[PDB]
Parts: sequence; C-alpha cells; structure tokens
Amino acid sequence: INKLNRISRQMLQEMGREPTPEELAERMLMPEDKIRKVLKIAKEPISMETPIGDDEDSHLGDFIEDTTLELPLDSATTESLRAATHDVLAGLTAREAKVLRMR
Amino acid sequence: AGMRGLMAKPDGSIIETPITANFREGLNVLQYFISTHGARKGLADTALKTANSGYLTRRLVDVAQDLVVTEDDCGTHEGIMMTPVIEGGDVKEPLRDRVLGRVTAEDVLKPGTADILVPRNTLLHEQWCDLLEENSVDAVKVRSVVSC
Amino acid sequence: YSYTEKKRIRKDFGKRPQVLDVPYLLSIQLDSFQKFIEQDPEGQYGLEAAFRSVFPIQSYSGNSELQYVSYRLGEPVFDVQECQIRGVTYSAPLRVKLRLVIYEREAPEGTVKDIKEQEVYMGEIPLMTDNGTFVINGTERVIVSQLHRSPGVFFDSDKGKTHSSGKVLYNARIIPYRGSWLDFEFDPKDNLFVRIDRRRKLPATIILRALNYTTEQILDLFFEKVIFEIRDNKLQMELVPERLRGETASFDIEANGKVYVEKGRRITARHIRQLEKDDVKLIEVPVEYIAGKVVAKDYIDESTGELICAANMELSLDLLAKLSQSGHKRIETLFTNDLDHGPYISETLRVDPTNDRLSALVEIYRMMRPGEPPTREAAESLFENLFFSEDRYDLSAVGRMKFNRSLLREEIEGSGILSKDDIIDVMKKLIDIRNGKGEVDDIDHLGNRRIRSVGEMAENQFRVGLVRVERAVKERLSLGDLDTLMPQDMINAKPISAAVKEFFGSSQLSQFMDQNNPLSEITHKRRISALGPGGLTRERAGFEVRDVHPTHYGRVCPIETPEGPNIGLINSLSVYAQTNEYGFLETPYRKVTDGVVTDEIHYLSAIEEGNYVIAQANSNLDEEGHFVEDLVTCRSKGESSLFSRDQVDYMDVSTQQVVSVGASLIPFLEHDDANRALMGANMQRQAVPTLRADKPLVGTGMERAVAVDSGVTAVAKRGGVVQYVDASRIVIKVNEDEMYPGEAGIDIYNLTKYTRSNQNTCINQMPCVSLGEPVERGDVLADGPSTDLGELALGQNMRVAFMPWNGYNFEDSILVSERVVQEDRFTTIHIQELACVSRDTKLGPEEITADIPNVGEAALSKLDESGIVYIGAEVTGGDILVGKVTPKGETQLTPEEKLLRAIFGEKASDVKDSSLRVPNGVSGTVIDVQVFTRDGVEKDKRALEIEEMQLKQAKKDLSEELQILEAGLFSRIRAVLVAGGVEAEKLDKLPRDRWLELGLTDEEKQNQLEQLAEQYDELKHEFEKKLEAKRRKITQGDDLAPGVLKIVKVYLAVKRRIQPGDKMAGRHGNKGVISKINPIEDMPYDENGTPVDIVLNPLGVPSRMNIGQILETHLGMAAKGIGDKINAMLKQQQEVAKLREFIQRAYDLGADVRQKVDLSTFSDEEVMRLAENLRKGMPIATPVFDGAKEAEIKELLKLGDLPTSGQIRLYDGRTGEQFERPVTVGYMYMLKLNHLVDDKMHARSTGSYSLVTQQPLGGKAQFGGQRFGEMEVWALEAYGAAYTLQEMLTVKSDDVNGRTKMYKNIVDGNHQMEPGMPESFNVLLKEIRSLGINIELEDE
Amino acid sequence: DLRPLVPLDGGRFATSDLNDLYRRVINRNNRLKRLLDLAAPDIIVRNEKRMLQEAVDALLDNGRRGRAITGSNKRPLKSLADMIKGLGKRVDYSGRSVITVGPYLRLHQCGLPKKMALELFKPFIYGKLELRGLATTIKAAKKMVEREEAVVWDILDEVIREHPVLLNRAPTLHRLGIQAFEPVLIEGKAIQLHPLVCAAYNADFDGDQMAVHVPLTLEAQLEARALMMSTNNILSPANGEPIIVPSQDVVLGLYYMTRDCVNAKGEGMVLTGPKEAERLYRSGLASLHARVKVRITEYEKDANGELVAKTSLKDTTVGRAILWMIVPKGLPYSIVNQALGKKAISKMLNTCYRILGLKPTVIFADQIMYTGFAYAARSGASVGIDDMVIPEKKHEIISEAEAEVAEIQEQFQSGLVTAGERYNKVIDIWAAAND
Amino acid sequence: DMGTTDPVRM
Ligand SMILES: [Mg+2]
Ligand SMILES: [Zn+2]
Repeated sequence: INKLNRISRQMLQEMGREPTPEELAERMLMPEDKIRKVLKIAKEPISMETPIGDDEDSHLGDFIEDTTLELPLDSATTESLRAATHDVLAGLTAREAKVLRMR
Repeated sequence: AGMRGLMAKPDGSIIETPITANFREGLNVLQYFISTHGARKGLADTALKTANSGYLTRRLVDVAQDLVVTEDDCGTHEGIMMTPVIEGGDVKEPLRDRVLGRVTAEDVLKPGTADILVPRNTLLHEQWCDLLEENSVDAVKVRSVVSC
Repeated sequence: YSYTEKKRIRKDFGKRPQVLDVPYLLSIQLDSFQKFIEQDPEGQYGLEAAFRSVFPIQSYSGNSELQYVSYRLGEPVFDVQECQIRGVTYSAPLRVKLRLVIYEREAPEGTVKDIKEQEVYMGEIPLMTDNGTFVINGTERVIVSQLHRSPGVFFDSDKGKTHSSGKVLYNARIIPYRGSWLDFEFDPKDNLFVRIDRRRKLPATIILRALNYTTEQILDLFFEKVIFEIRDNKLQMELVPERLRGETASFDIEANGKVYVEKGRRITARHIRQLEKDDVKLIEVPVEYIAGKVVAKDYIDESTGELICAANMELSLDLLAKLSQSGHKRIETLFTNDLDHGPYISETLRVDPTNDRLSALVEIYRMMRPGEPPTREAAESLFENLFFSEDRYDLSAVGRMKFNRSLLREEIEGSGILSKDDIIDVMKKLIDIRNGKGEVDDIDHLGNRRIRSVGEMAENQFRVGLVRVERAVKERLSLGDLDTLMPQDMINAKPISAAVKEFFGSSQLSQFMDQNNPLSEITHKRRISALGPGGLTRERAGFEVRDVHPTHYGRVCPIETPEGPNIGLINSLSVYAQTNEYGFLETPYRKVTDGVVTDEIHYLSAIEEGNYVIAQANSNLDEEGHFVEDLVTCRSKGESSLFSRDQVDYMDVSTQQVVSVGASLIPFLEHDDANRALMGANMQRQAVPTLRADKPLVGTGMERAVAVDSGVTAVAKRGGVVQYVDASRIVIKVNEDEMYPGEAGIDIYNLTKYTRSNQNTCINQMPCVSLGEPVERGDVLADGPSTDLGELALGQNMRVAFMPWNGYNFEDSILVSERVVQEDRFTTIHIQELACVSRDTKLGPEEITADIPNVGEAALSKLDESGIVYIGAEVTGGDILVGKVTPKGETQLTPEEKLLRAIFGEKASDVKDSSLRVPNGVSGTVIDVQVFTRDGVEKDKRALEIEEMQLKQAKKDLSEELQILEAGLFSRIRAVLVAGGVEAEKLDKLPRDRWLELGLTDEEKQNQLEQLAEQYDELKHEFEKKLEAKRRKITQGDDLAPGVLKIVKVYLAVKRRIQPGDKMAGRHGNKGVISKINPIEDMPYDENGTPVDIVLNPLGVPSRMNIGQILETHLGMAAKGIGDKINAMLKQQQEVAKLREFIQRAYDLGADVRQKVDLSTFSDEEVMRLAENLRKGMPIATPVFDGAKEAEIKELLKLGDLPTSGQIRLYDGRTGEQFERPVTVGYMYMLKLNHLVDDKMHARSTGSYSLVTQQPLGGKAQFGGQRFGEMEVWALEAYGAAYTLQEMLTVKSDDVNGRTKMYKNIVDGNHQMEPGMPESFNVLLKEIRSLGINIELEDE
Repeated sequence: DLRPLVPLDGGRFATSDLNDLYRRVINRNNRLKRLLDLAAPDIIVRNEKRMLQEAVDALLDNGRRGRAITGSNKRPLKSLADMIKGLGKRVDYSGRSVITVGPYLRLHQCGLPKKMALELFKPFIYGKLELRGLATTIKAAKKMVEREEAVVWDILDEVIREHPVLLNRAPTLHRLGIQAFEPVLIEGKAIQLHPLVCAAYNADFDGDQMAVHVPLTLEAQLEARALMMSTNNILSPANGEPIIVPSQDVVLGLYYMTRDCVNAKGEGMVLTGPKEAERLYRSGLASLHARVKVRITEYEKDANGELVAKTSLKDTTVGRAILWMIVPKGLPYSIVNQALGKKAISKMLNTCYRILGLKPTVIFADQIMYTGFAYAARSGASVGIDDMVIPEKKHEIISEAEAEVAEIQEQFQSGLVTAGERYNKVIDIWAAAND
Repeated sequence: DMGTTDPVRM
C-alpha cells in the first residue's frame, strides 16, 4: 500500500493528468489484477453517524436496511403447504404414509 | 376606505406623521416603506408563539397526568364560594355561566328562606339554574376539586 | 429593434420618463471571477497577490531560497456538454513555474552557481460556464454571495442589561482581517481593562508596560499640566481661566490688587471674561489646595541624595513639607474635573500588580497559555510575533481605510500592520466618548457591512492550501544537498486539490441551482446569505439584525425574503445596485445643481448619503427640468421632511429601485399589503413551464431584460440575413460592414434539444424566424422554456369570475372546468432518470442476459437479444427494463416443499433477480439509452451499435460544418472578384478546385483572396486533426468507482395532466388546491354564450387586504375586449385604413404618456403582421410604483363597447336562471406550481426493516409510515382508548414475532392480537446493563 | 448485533463507534499486562494505569474528560450515555394525501381514493379472496390482485363496508386532532373531507396534508366506533357551546336569506304555509325577501314529555318561512325571526342540542349546510371596485389636521413649548382625526 | 449544574 502510494504521488506530476489503474501497474511488474484488490483493502470504514440533514437532523445509521428477514407471505405460504400435504397424505394407506414420512 | 392608522418605528413609540392614504388609492414609496417594517415585525413575531405554547403544554402535561376519576362518593361537606365576578364596574361573567354544571354542597336558601329551595346533593343543569336565576340568589356554595 | 418589437408593440402606461436603462443583471459573479484569474503585473485581486504573500521562502540560513516568476492556465480536456454527460469536474490545469537558487558560503549576495526551473503541477481550479454556473459533479451549481462585518474599528454603547441602574459602559473593539482580536472596555468600578481574544481578562496598561512605555510619558500623554508655585510666599498658582468652568468655588479670588470672586459664589462667565479681559495670571490658594491633586514630575532631594515625591503619589501637606524644604519652587500637577476629565487610568494603575516590561511579558505568557513555566526569550518572541509580524496579523487595506476613517486622520493608504500611534488613539477616542465629545456607532448600518462573492473565498482557500504545502517544503529543505534534486519532488499535489475541490463541492455556501424557470435562475445567482463560515449562524440572531434598518433603502430589497425558520437573513439585491471598489453596496442618483436639472448619473456609497438632502422620484418636474411645487418631499437622515425648491443636491433615478428582480414584476403592487406581496414574490419562483406558454396580458415592462440576460435564448452576435432554419441548427449570414477582413463565412448556432434539468423539468428550444428575414444585434433567435417572442411568460391567461358557487370552492378551493384539460393549456412534460448497476459480488459477477427464471413470455416481448429495452417502447408501470441475474449458492431447502419438488421438477443455478423495473404510476416513453463500460471487458452488441451511431453522427456534423461554411466563403470570393475584373461566364465553366488559381493585379481584395485561400487551407487541416481527437475521445473507456462492471441507463419521459390536487395560484397571493373538474355545460354563461373557466372565492379579498387583483381583473377584461373587437374586424377582410385608424386611436389614449408610435414609418406589410398578432388581445404595461389610475381603465373599457362599471349579468347553466345581483368577470393570469398529488400520495402495507432497532423504514423505493409522535399519543390517551394505543405501538411497529403472528391471523380470518414486548425496551436493558448497574424483572 | 458491522455496497463498511472504544480499552489492558509481567520501572506503569483509567472513563461516559476524538473526521464520537440521553415510533398501514372539499357527503363519511384503499387493505383482501372461492392460495391471490382484474373491486367494496379509519393532521394541538370516520370509495387522488369539520382542525385547504391509519383488531374497531367517531364530538372540551359553527360561505347564505327589504316584487299578499312560500319563490313571481304575512304551527314540549300544538298568523318574510321547513318540532319561533348572523346561528344549534338530544342536532346540522350552500350559490354576492366608496370628507378633514400641526410647529419654533409636549400634542391631533 | 488533569501534561 505504501509503495503504491509513493509511486502514485511520483507518477502524478510528470505525465500530467492522473494515474490510470493499468498504467500504474507498469512502473512495477505486478500482475495487473491484484491492484484492484490491494486498493479495495486500503480504505477505512465509515462511522455510522455522519449526519444528513434530511428536513431534520438524522443519521446514516437508520436508512441502512435489513437483509435477513423473510417476507410474511413466505411464512403464510409454508403454513398453507403444511396442511396441504398433510391433507393429501392423509388419504393413502399406512405403509405408504410411514415410508414417506420417514423417507 | 379611511386612513390606515399609525405605523410604528422599531423603538416602539410611534411616528408623528401617519400614512394619509388608503388601499383603493395609491400608496407611494415612503408610506409603503414604513408599512413593510411593521409587517415583517408582526410576521416574525408569529413564529415563536408556536414553540412557546408547545413548551407550556409539555410542562403542564408532565406535572399533571396521574389523575383518574376513581370513585362515586368522597363524603365531605365543604367547598368554595361562588359569586358573580366584578372588575370594578359592570360585571364580566354572571352567575349562570359560572355555577352551571357543578354539584352543590350545602342547602341553597332565600333571604327570609321559609324552607330549602334546591336539595343538598344535586347536579345543576338548566332547570335548576333558571330556578337560581329567577329568585335572585346572591352566592351559591359548591364542591371543588381542591377540597376533595 | 428592426423586427423584434416592430411586431407586437407593448402598450405602455406610466407618466415619468427614465434616464438610466437596466444594467446587465449578472454582473456580480462574472466580474468577480474575471478578476480572480487574470494577468496583471502587480498585486490587487490576482493569484499574483496570493503567490506574492507566501513566496519567497528562505530556509533557516540553509542557503537555498525558493522563488516564483509566473504561472499559466491550461485548456479544458472536455467541453461542458460532454463533461456534464459523463460526470467529471469541468476542470483546468494550473501549472506554476518555480525557481530554485542556492546561496554560497560567507557571502550574503555572492554570485550564485545554480539556476534552474521546472514546472510543478498543483491542483485544479474549476472554471466558469458563461451563464455564471460552475459544474462539479454533473450538476449545475451556483455559489452565493456573503455579507459580514467589516474589518476595522468600531465602538459599541451596550446599555440596559447590566446592573439595571443606568451605568453604561463603552467597549471599543479592533477586529482585524486575519489573526487575533483586541479589546478595550470599562466596568461599574470605572477602571479600564485590556483583553486579548476571549480567553480571560486583565487590567489595562500592561500592554503599554510591556511595550516600553514607563509611567512618565503615559501620564504626560493622557492628562494636562498646571503650575503650582510656592514662591516663598503662601502657595501661589498660575491659572488658565477656562479651568474654572466646572470648578466649584472653594477660595477667595484676587490678584494685581483686584478682587474678582467672593467665596461661596460659583464663578460665572462675567468673571471668566474679566480674567480674559485683563489677562490675570497669578492667583493665591490655601495651602491644602493640593489635598487631592498629584504632581507630574519625579522629585529628587537637594543635598542628601534621596527621593521625595515621584509621579503618581498621594500628595498631602506632610509630603509637601518634605518637598518645599529644599527649594523646589516650580511644580507641575494634573487638572481634574468630574464632568470633563476623569482619571480612570490613575485608579487602574493603582490596582496594577505589574511595574515593568519583563514582569508584564511573563504575565501575558502565563495568561494566554495555561499551566506553563515561562522564559524571557519565549515571552519576547510570542509578544513581538502575535501583534506586529506580517504573517499572523494581516489587517487589510479595507480595514486600513475604515480605521483611518473612524479616527479622523486624512490619508487613506498605509500599512498592513499596526504601529504605536493606534493603540493610543483608540484609548483617546474611548476616553473622549466616555466624557462626551463624539458618540457611538452601531451595526447593520450598511456602512459597516460588505460583500465578498467568489474571488475572495477562492483566494482564501487557495492561501490555506499554500501554507500547508510551504510548511512541509520548508521542513524538508533543511537536509537538502547541493544539486541532486529538482523542484518537483518536495511539493506534492494532494492538499490543494483536497481543499479547493471540497470547498466547491460540499460546504454550506454552495448549493444546487433551482433550475426550472427563466426567473428562478437569475434570482438564485444573486443572493445575500448571512450564514456559513464567518458570520452569525441560524440561531444567534435576536431582533436587531433581522429587521429592516433605514439605510436599506435602495441597496437591499425589503419586500422579498424566504420565510419560516430563517427570515430576515437571506434578502436580495435591488435592481440598479452595484459593487464599489472596496466592497460596499452603492446605488445611483442624479446630480441637481438646480441648473435646470443635469442629466449625468452619479454613483454614491452608503455613508455619503447621510450628510446631504435627497429629493423624491415621485415628485414632478415641469418642462425641461424645473421643480414646480414650492415644497418637495425629501429626506436628509432617515427622516422625511419638506424643504424649499432650492438646496436639494440629489434626486432619485427612477421609481423602481426599491424592489427585487422577482418582485418588480407583480403588476399593481402599489395597493397590496406587504404580507401578500411577500407571498407573491415567493410564489413566482416555483412555476413549472407548460407546453406552449403564451404571454402575460397585464405585465410590467421589466420582463424583457429578465428573459434576455439569464441566457436561454441564442442571442444574435452579428446582425444579418437568415439562410436556412431547421429544428436543430440556425445559419445566419453576416452583412458587409459588420464583417471581419477575412474568415467571413457564416455564423452558426447549435441548439439544446431535450435534456433533463436539475429538477426533472424539460428544456428545449424552437426557432423564431423565417427564411429570408433580417435580424439585428440584440434580437432573439430561439425561444426557451417559458419564453415567447422574446418576452417572459409562465402561465396561461383565462377567464375568472368571482362568485361562490355551490360550496365546491368553500375555503380556498378553485374550480377548473373541463375546457382547460381538453384544450391542453396546462399539460407539462417531465424527464425521469433510472440507473442500474452491475456490481462484483463474491460468488461471481452478474450478467445482463435476457433470459430470467420465474417469468414467462408476458414481460419479455419488449426486449432485444442483448438485453436492454428498445427506443420507443411505451412501457407502463411494472414492466421489465434491464434484465439482471445474480448467482447464489447454499440453497438449503426444506421439508414438505422438498417432498413436493421430489415429484414434478426443479430449477437451480441462477437465483433472485434484482433486475430493475419502472416504479409504479409512471407511463413512459423510453427516449434514450446509454451504456458505459469499464476498460478491459469486451462489450456486447448494444454498446457497439451505440458507438457506431455516435461515430457516424460526429462525422456527419463535422462534414456538414465544413460543407456549408465554404459555400459562403466561395460566394464571397466570387462576389469580390467579379467587382473590378468581371468575366462573362468564366465563373461556372472551370471547377472550384481550379478556381483559386486565377489571381489579380495588385489590390486589397487580392490580399483578401490570398488570406481567404490560406484560411480555407488551415480549415482543411484542422478538420482532420479535430476528427482524430474526436474519435479518440469517443472510443475509449471510462473511470468508475471500485466494484462495478457496467452501468446501463434509461431516460423515461412522462407527460402529466391536471388532476384534483395540483396546487394552482395567481401571481400576487392566493393559493388553492384545485377541487373538482366540471363538465363544460354546467358553467355559468353570460348572455352571448361563452362559458367561463375558473370560479374563485370572493370572501378572501376583504379579510387579507390584497385589493389589487380585482382591479387587475377589470383591466385585463378591457384588454381582451380590444382584442376581440379587432378579431371581429379582421374576420371579414375589409381594408387596411380602418385598422390604421382604429389602432392609432387605441394607442393614443388621452393623458400624457411616453408611447407615441404609429401611422408614418410603418409599411403596408407590417400592419398585416401587427394585426395578425393582436387578435389574442392587446398587451398592456405598467411601471410598478407609478402605475395606472381609475380613469384610464374606464377609458380603455369604453373604447370597446362593454359596460363601464365592470360587472356584467351572468346567467346560470343548470336551471336557466338569472343570478340576481350581477357579478364580476375578467382576465387574470395563473401559474401552475409543482406540489403535485402524484408526488405526495404514498402508502405502505408491509415493506422493509431497519437493523439496529427494528422499526419500519422503506429504502427499496417504498414509503415508510407517518411517524406517531407524542402529541398524538396525548390526543389518543385523552379519550378512553387504550386498546388502540397498545396496538399502535406494540404490534404494528416494533415486535419481531408478534407481527408475523398477527399477519397469519388476519390472512386466515380471526382478528386478534398478542402483546409481546417492544424492541426499544428490550434494547434499553442491554444498553443499561452494559454499565455497572443491574436491572431485573422479578415477580410472577 | 446492537453494534453491527454490516457491509455497505462495494467494499467500504460502516460501524458504530463502540468498536473503536472497545478496541482501545482492550489494547491498553493487554499492554499493561505485558508491562507488568516484565517488571519495568515505575513511571512507565504509572502512565499505563493512568491512561487505561482515561480509556475506561471515556468509554462509560465521554464528555467529562479530554473528549477522545476519532481520526479521519473531527466529529466527537459517542458512547453509552448518549445512547440513553437521546419524536416518533414509525407505523405500518399509513398514508398521506392532499385534501379537497367535497360538500355532498354527510358529516361521518370522508372519502378515500381507490389506490391507497387497495394498498392499505391488502391482507383483508388476500384472506377474503382465498376464502370466497376465486383462488387456490395466497400466491394465486397475489397474482390476481396486482394486475387488477375486475372481480376484486367488489371484494374491496365488501370489506370497506363499516370498517373505520383514523384521519389526523400533522401539528396536532388539542384533543380533536384525532377523530374517526367511515370511508366511501371514490375516484381521484385526494382525500375528501367535510366543510364543517375543517373548522376544528385549524386546517386551510391550500395544500395541507392529512394522514390515514387503520385499526386492525376487534376491540380497537369497536372502541373507535363507540368513543371517538365524528358524531359524538360536537361539544368542545374547553367550554359548552358547540364547535360546529358554520364558517365561511354558508353564514353569508343564511344572512342573505333572512332579511327584509322595503319593497320587492309581490309584497303584500297572504300565503297559507311554508310549502306555498317555497312554491311562490321558485315560480319567479315574488322575490326572496319581502314582508308578507304567513301562518305557522309551532310545537311545544313544555308539558311532561308531550308535544302540544299551536297555530297563529305571524308577520315575517318569505325567506324565514322557507328556512322554517328544516327546524324540527322542538324549537319555538323565536329563533328563525331575527337577522340570523353568526352568534344567533351558534345559539340555534346550542338550544336545539340542549332540548332534543343528539340525532336532531346531527340532521339539523347537515340540512343547514345544504341550504346555506344552495342559496349562497343562487345569490351571487361578489365585489367590484365600485363598492369601496371613500367619503366626501377626506380632503377637508386632512386639511384641518394639516393646518393645526403646522401651527403647533411654529409655536414650538418661537420657544413657547417643549419637545415632549409638542410630540404628545401631535399624536393627539392625528389620533382624533383618524377616528 | 448550578442554579491539572490531562494525561499528556503530567
Ligand atoms: Mg397552509
Ligand atoms: Zn370529593
């Protein structure tokens, strides 16, 4: 990280414009696809209370939503499917019901 | 139609030369510039009374929400003394709009009195209050909250 | 004016002529950024004055000095349209040119050995598009001005709040421009103080103590002297006769054997005049008359060698006997009077615990830094650095001029640092303002308040970046050797490009541009904030800086301001006000020597008004310039009075210079209340443009400059003849005399078609000429959004008729009949933008393939094979736009569903699609599709097709651009060489390539032929080089945020009608929600049969006094009456003479006006244009504060044939009735605001959720819910309700299992609830048990 | 999970600041253990104990010490005290709109546009669609209800039937900020309302936004019907007199309908009842206010709960005998006889409510609103510029009060009076001329 | 609340 910082600061001023992320490779001999990973690693995280004045004082921390709950029409769907297959498996014999319920 | 009074200046005591024109005719430049200061003063004044009333209702709720009307009889006798208010002149609120709706405590009686007029423990609605206003009773006794 | 206003001449009322035309309305931004970057070989406004204040840097005798010579800007590598499409900053490189020299051993100016130079890059400066708008990240931005307290000195009275007895205290204050403050103040003990900035307070004379002034010269400089002489006979005293004024008589007065005043009588002006009569000089006093007086001089002993009495001693008779026992006979003492000369410095020297310089310096060093041990060298360095060096205290030249003004010196140019004749003058003026002569100033006088717009803010941020670089290069230079280094290793590029780019990007004082009107841009580019870094913030105001203070007249508008939280803070500039040299606001005037009256304007600052008398613009001059009324209403110092017909030195320019830009366009302002005029001036700035804007019927007359200057119309730059008009370009061919000697050709204008603005409005242009029609410089060539024929036009005029109709317009509702929504007068167009990203997930990247699971063929008909929607597909709300599939592993299926999937079939390998779709409600028409991509992934077919089409378009435009220009070039060559050397038909028998070979004999046009040939040659070269650069700019990749692959965008384009809830409002102050949209038959017709379209409410006029709209309705009705009379006259083709006579009688109209135009200079094919364009009603005009009267409205009503009272009889349309009591119809103007009902309607049934606490919150383009505060919990606990309260904050909001346990009950059919426990109380236990406290829940 | 490390979009992260505080305290503890095991000299371990003390007391309450601030931003970070020291608890089944008027519905049915009514009652619709027999499961119900077949609007109109909603305005002030209604489905995009109830919200119609909630359970619906619907709050909790006084236009209509001119068309004849008074107005023969003798029949319940009758010949206008067809049997004829402004029309509702009960007052209120609107429409009272007549006495009175102030000025210039007394004379003169 | 401790210095 510090080597890719120092040669970026030394390359930015003589060629004029900006380090492109592939011509910054060729001052080194890196394999041209590790620089994206070693540049994605090198950033410190965001504190979750840099405020945003959305018609009042609020934070970034309450707009960030949830990814792990499932919608209630999935629980309702499975709650219907339980009684549905319990009804369709109540019509068979005892042997087929036992072999299916333990299979 | 007439002249629009006298508009203030920021220290508070008013300008001696008032606006002598009205809205159907033309306000010229100086009288318009004197009116705009008073308009801006009033419109900035009516944007703080909202927060002040909000603060007053906040404190007056947080001191007084624990009460619940919880029985049907306390069983005392005393109360407060009602009378028509007088602000040193003719009256401002007479007895009919002050005693209406609250339970009498002791017996109410005439000067020579002969008997009791209304009973002891009755609520006062419009029939009994007309009976109190016709025979011209001076002061009624009545039960209050702070004596409970 | 050859063919713009010869078309549709605006009829003008108003009776006073004007001398000064309206100046270029955006002068402020453009002149400030024009002086921020320009080559001028001195200091004064440049970047030169920023590089000459840090450079040169010399090291700590390290013999390597760095210096500076010059700098130069660059070329922007993207033009503004492509740069706004992509997203980067509209940038420019700034290449300075340093120089490094090294000094040599044992020689200050020895001959140096090393001369070098190398250009070091540093940062950027973002340039300025030529309307006054920066561009930073794809969005047009504007930087607002600022207004803060002037550097330099001023005092302050501060009565009132202290001690409540009238014991006022005057505190001076020296506010510099960069550095640390300085104070002087008083106290109820009446002893002077001294205070460095806001840390703690100290007694006064310590600065004079530490700054090498001892007691002798300070008591010499402040007070005066008087001579006591004990000349061996009983205490004589020579006396100055004015000193007795204020002296209560305490002894008997005689001299020269002449008695003057007896004891007990106070000496009057008679005896003072006797003292000045015979020049009496030597008065005898009693011996204890020095009982309170103090001597001036240090007093030593005669023979013994001791000290008797120095200065500042309690002189009594014992010390006097010690004094005059030796032969001291000439004594000098102080003078004292309690109402003239208060010796407050005497007592604050008596309570002074310091006596000399070193102890005072240790006192200052111990004061301004806490808990520190001192040293003499450190204290000396600190005190001589913080107040005198030219790097930590820079009082600029503005503060220098104000400092010399408020202390009555004469010169106006000086030093940037304060020497030792300023602290003593501040103390002298403070003592004099305490004793009475000269009194106090105040703030918000606008002679103590300035303006700095862009240049000073950018210069200051550039300075902070410079000092952050120069500290590091000075610290690194110390170990630098002789020559192995060049000046591009030590000086980096990151802090300057951090500082100036964050300041332009995200500070308080650079906000988005309200760009949805011609009006709102030009009133957002010139505002005056007072917040931001360097002024008072949003709650420190009080009601003495928010209010109008009457030097606000003519320099800052009073009647327009944003309202609500920050009122009285963001007022806007006048119409004619300019900016002076230093930065004080200043208005124009007219010089009247009484002359007759002179016609030269004369600008005038904030304070020079305050000594003159000034007449009023609304006061008539009669016939070449005399005043007529013997007393004219004037003003001198804020007060209006009546003076003579002479001695008035200045008169106002014209009667418009009190009001703003956006508040001098409300017609008949001279009747409305200030409140509703304020609402009108705040409600004109929110008017969305319609499909075909018409014109206002009763306008003002200050509309043309507002439409011209805020550049949206392509104004002609050189007049001439139009060649070829089209929907996109315009070609204008120049005349002969306004032509350059070469390079003539043709001018050329390209026009912006459909683009989104910054507020999702739709901006396009249309051409407004015809083939073969002349223009002049200053004509319009392209209408804008809400522009028509050069004038500004926002809404559409329609027939109001005031009557309360059936309750459907109860409180403020309006009622628009269906003729409006049938004829499409309010239909507006929006342009939405929808993006979708294609990220880099962990388990594998995402594709844009057009085969999605869990759908069939019902949605995928409008997709091509590459996977993005067509151009033209009119999609509804909820269809596929871009198919995007993401990979997912770790399936982990279930019971009985896996039992089900063991029977029929199964899918895998590409799970949930996050492919975007059109949000619900929109019904679009996809007009444009753009595909970016990162360099290094071979794009699919749609990207290649887009690149091929853009390449073909670029080659087509450049080929036609060099194809039409050389046509005019060749026609110029042929029309030149035919003159003087005509050949019969040798022009068109040999080709154009072998045409420029036929020369000429020596003439000026032969050199013109050669110059035109070489211009054609260099155009031939630059075409090919420009096409090479264009294809290299197109074909490459782009740069992107880390973690994307390709973005695919779409541009939807909605069209919106007018539905029950679109807020409409007139100009000057009557909002309304539109209420019900009635069929055409039910509206109340009048006797001719015409229906009427809008039915307002007549109970709103006498409550809030805005009487102006009734009178505007009458005058607009008269204008349409004249219009429909001329329409009935033109419907049968009669003559031109009737039109000539009738239009001349329409334009003359009685009283004396300034609008005499017709009947001679007009042709016959000009009246048939003017009468073609006046059939929709003749325009009227009105200057604002000098408007119309009642008799002129009555006259222009009678010129038709209408009833003159104003009110007609008006039938009903349901029952064939007649209304009794006839009502008022007419013509007022109506905007259409943007608070649309499809932008506020919202719902939520079950959506998303938060993370740290599980409240509801929508972030997947679904609404949240209206928050349930505490005033609604009181208003719901006040009832008997508790079931609804328990339900509304335990089950529906914040429970993790209870809401699913309730949703299943609702969907099955048994309404019930279970309480549970809320998540905020279940998180408060953990966040309070993570301290040392304990908290439990015990009992059963 | 109370102090999460949830990944943002594309590599960067986001965190609450307790992670850095706990990392500081754990680091300084571990370092003090390493220094105390190796037996260093004393000043080092004293500095270690002191700075660990600072870290723990900055984690438990940051703000009474040196205010340990983070790198990369100069904002001071927060800890546990400011997660207890601290507006709203957000609610499902919500919505908001713009409001319009709609004066054709009764005082307890506000409207609702179709689309919020379909995005609010979606679980009720799912249940009844799968229960009726038009679907197999809730997946087929969700496929049916969103592409908008024409056999779900009837199921919506059967679950709307008598299910209350709860309108509410944003800056809620007093106890009538939360009333309750019973919706009527209608086309459009704005919530309709009633022109009487908007005198209690302090709500104009210039674009103010109301909010709809929904009560879900059974005790909640029954409570919101019994205790707080919008026809059991017609007595304001501050005083006695009712809060349903008519406001803007209907008072002008009922002022124009009961007056008496001196000569109108058809004045003088004698009618035979309020029906023939109405039929002589609608026939275009006699105008709306002309003094004309009619008969009436009052009804009195001054006995022990019995309605006794009466009849006479009274002396009124045609307008009041048209207005008499609405007042129910309880009131006498001393009510519709006067000029009928605003105080009288508050007093009429008050005495009707204090005599009969609740339902005559409800029906009387809605009928008085309908008649007020119909005759404010057919009156056509409007303003023109020729109605504000300035007097014929402006010039002379302004001339007198302009001469006297100049006289007082020249009296002060000669030194006979002083500044304060002159300034209190001029104010007196002008403030008399004004009145 | 009415009606020399910094660890870098020491
Ligand atoms: Mg409002
Ligand atoms: Zn009690």
